[PDB]
Amino acid sequence: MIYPHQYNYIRSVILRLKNVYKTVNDKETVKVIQSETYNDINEIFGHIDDDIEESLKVLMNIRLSNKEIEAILNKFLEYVVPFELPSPQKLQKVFKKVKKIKIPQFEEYDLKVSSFVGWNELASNRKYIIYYDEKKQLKGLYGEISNQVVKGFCTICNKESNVSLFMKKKGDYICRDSIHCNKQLTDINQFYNFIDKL
RNA sequence: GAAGGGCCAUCGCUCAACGGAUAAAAGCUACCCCGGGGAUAACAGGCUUAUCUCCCCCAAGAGUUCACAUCGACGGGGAGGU
Ligand SMILES: [Mg+2]
Ligand SMILES: [Mg+2]
Ligand SMILES: [Mg+2]
Ligand SMILES: [Mg+2]
Ligand SMILES: [Mg+2]
Ligand SMILES: [Mg+2]
Ligand SMILES: [Zn+2]
Repeated sequence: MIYPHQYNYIRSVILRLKNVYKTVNDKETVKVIQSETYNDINEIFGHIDDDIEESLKVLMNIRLSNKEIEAILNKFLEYVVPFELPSPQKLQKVFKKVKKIKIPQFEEYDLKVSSFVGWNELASNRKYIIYYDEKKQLKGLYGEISNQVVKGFCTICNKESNVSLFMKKKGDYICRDSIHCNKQLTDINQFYNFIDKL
């Protein structure tokens, strides 16, 4: 079992390796990336199954294919555990102030790749985000979200993309989609740092 | 004669549930009872469709480039009657 952010990190290194094959014309430079990618996967899993080894083998080969990548990603995805959505009665305890709070249905894959879950009402222009801390107690935050979206560096994912200003007076632009933000996010601590910044 | 009445004048009410039932009044019933009501609720039907489910319009964008492979922000229009 691996964290969502870890999987995103694995995905990124795999994409890098494919990009390296695409761009780099030197095998030796490629080899260093191949080893680094291998090391990164070895960092993720203390013990690697034969399927992971097969995936590594496919990754190691210079002639990587996007279908092969997707298959490797699917195998890695299986290891990942989806984010647990709270019970509505539990959620009501999380958000007592909020009345008739509604969570949009999340795809299982989305939950698997999402370190945290967040949704915006839009009608009230308020975004509600739920996450499990290091203590593993679910923490819900409700804050105003700007309707306007403009490209900007986002603290939550630590990436530059189209973002919506979030208010909860310091103002920070955050990605409109939390799932998109999660996909961009590579470390759960980085999201925690954003929460600490709040 | 007086006592006590009448007439005139005036005083005493958050009688505020303010045309004030008495000077004087709160609750429980799954131990319940009678007379009634579909004039009125709980089930199902009917109407309705906010909500809900589903389908669309525009296409900012994402997708190496490339809106429309796939996905689709902000908005807009419906259908169904679970
Ligand atoms: Mg009266
Ligand atoms: Mg009376
Ligand atoms: Mg009777
Ligand atoms: Mg009737
Ligand atoms: Mg009937
Ligand atoms: Mg339609
Ligand atoms: Zn973000």
